[PDB]
Amino acid sequence: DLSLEKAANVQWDEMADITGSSPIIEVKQDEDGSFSIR
Amino acid sequence: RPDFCLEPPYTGPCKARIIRYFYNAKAGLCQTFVYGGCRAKRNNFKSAEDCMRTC
Amino acid sequence: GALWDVPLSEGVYRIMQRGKTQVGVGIHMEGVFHTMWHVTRGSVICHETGRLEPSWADVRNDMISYGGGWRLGDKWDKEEDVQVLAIEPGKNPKHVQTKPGLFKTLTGEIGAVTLDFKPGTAGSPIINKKGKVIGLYGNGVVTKSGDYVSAITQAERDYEVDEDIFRKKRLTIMDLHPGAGKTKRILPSIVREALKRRLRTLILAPTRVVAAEMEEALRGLPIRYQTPAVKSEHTGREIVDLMCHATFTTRLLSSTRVPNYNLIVMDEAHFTDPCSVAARGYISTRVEMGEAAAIFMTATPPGSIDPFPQSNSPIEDIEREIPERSWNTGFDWITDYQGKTVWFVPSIKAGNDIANCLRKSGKKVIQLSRKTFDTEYPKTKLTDWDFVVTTDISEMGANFRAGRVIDPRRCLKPVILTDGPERVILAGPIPVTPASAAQRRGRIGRNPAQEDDQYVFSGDPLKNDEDHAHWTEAKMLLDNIYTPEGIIPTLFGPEREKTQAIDGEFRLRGEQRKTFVELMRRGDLPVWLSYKVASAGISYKDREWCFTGERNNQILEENMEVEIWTREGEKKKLRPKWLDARVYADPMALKDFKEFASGRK
Repeated sequence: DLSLEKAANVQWDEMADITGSSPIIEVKQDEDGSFSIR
Repeated sequence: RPDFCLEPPYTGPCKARIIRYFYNAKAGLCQTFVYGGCRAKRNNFKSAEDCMRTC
Repeated sequence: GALWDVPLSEGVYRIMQRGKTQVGVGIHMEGVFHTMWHVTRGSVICHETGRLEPSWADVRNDMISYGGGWRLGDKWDKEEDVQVLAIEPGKNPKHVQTKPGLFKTLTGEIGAVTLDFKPGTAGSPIINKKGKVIGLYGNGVVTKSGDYVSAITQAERDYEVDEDIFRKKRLTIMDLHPGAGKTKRILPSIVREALKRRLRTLILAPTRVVAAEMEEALRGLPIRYQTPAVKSEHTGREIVDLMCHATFTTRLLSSTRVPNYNLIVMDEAHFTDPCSVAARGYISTRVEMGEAAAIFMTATPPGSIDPFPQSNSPIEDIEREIPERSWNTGFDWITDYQGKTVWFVPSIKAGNDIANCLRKSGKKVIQLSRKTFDTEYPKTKLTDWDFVVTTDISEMGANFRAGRVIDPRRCLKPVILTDGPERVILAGPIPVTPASAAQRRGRIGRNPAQEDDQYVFSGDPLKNDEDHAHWTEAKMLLDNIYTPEGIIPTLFGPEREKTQAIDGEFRLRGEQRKTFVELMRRGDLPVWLSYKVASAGISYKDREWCFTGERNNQILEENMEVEIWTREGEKKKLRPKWLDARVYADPMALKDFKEFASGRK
């Protein structure tokens, strides 16, 4: 039912741009490895 | 029909793409939505059958 | 974490599904496919290069391996920027750099990134400055803002054994159920530290295929497989001897150079085979002598009674009527089910009837018996099938990728009758033992992927194997095994009350013992028959006793009075002086025995 396909190789791109933020949020894990908000 | 059929289709906080079925409470039938992989609500079926049978 | 259970490329990949949808992403590093649990949940990874199956699975952390453990150790250091190699459905890969925030869980904290990519980017590698994968994108949470934040999920990485299991004059019984990583995790660790203690280690497998699986699991370690074609084989180098239970017993019966193994491990130590019971007796004696430590690994230790032990994967226990022979209708649930099924039959004949019946409805069927096991079991994986119709032989380490087991809980039992002329009959079909039922059921409930394995059974087990011939036969074998002065080799404790036979009543003279061994290992005769012939002073080549028997010892085949042409060229009726049912139980056994009676074996 599942097939695979080549995409890329593990490499750090020096020409990449910076985005995103760095906040601190309280997580509460679960048995299935999920996440929630404490 | 159950009270979780109330709920809109819920793509969870995971980033996979697993096509599932939700009971539309808008139109009156069942139809596909994208499931994330984790934290599935009850309004989430692996087939159009189960969705139509439950609701 | 946890292990898995089943009998080349480079880079990151799009995990695609048929129904060419993309469902997730993975990373092939070190020769292992790394991906997230919620993406596949243990589903097979089919590709041109073949297939990949689960190996390591930490559901509590949403991670899963394909083709080995995980060589992904590089973790974030709370003060360094990373990239996410996002591979979205229907788009070229992207490298998004973001200095990570923190997921302060309840216990305790792990790095996380505020990136929001399309569904199907689960498993996208988070990259180091050195160019190493540092975690997986795909498992996160939404905040009060409605913004998405994913965590940098990362693995951390065997079995630490107790020291007193190596202590002499100690016999430890390890209760290991299917899916414990017994063969792949426990045993290699045991051997590994056994070598560190410089111990002379002996490993015993019930069959050749199990020993082969051990070799697979013990690669890189100094293991030498020992064949029954060799009485003894000593090398100066440090080494672990791997052999079958029967090989060990044979060497005990025919060799003088049997080394003092101070650590003996027997896998599937519930094997009720005469050679196995005798082996357990000898091993127990060596332990009692304070010369060795012993480890008996089995899912059904002495005292086991529960036919429904808990498995690592859910088992549906269904009780209903099961066909004893071929059928025409009224059992649609058997054929309409097309997962793979393992059907346990009381005998080879009943197996033949069932197998033929299944084949006549378009079902691919593989049959398994005692003598065809080491040849026919390997094709239960290199080929694909619908039903494995097997005898009790599959209750010893035989691993199938099946979803259902059909178990009418019946079997045959060899019994030694003393109604005047001593004889051996096959009593049955009678109910199996609770342990046997547990082991037959144990063929499934092993795969963490499937959560709906079915154990279809009928009737109840019965603890009535006191009159089983194997206990007596084991005593026959064990009586012809030399021991020091005062030390008498009796059966294994919990198995000795089963027999009423006294000690040493079967010890044979020097040459007659050799005849006994040859009759068993070259004539392929049962222990009882071999003992009866050898104790009578009869040589191996003398086959006259096959025709000397009384009238009712006449052997039948297909309702015919069997007749044999001897090597000299004389036509005699097959009528053995001593009658053992097991030599005319099934066609092949009768063929072999007829070859023996002709003097052509």
